[PDB]
Amino acid sequence: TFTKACSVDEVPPGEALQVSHDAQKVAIFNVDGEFFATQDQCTHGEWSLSEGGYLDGDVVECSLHMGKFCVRTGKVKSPPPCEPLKVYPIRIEGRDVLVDFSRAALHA
Ligand SMILES: OC[C@H]1O[C@H](O[C@H]2O[C@H](CO)[C@@H](O)[C@H](O)[C@H]2O)[C@H](O)[C@@H](O)[C@@H]1O
Ligand code: FES
Repeated sequence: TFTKACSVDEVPPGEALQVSHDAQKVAIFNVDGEFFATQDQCTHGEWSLSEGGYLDGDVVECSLHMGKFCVRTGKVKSPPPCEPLKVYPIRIEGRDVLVDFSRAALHA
């Protein structure tokens, strides 16, 4: 199941939005007009990447320790995080950005 998360126009390029499904929080990033979904919480600590992060192209920085992650793959790009982000498949259906919330994957 792909689930309605947000509208294409709700997240302009270079920006992030937090979405909720059941008990999980997911960050939606618009990289160059394409949408990517990762876990919202940084893996290194209790800090939100959509609300406390900064998006630099396809790379999100966590403001607490300046850890960095690729939003496309979840891959750690800069320390101190040890573990990559969960990433979730994305479908665009017209205006809708859809996330498959049950289908989290990990790079490693
Ligand atoms: O408030 C209940 C609804 O919450 C979500 O939808 C809101 O937030 C989205 C992303 O920020 C917006 O696209 C949407 O227009 C808002 O209504 C949730 O997706 C819905 O299923 C809930 O009914
Ligand atoms: S909490 Fe995100 S880098 Fe430490």
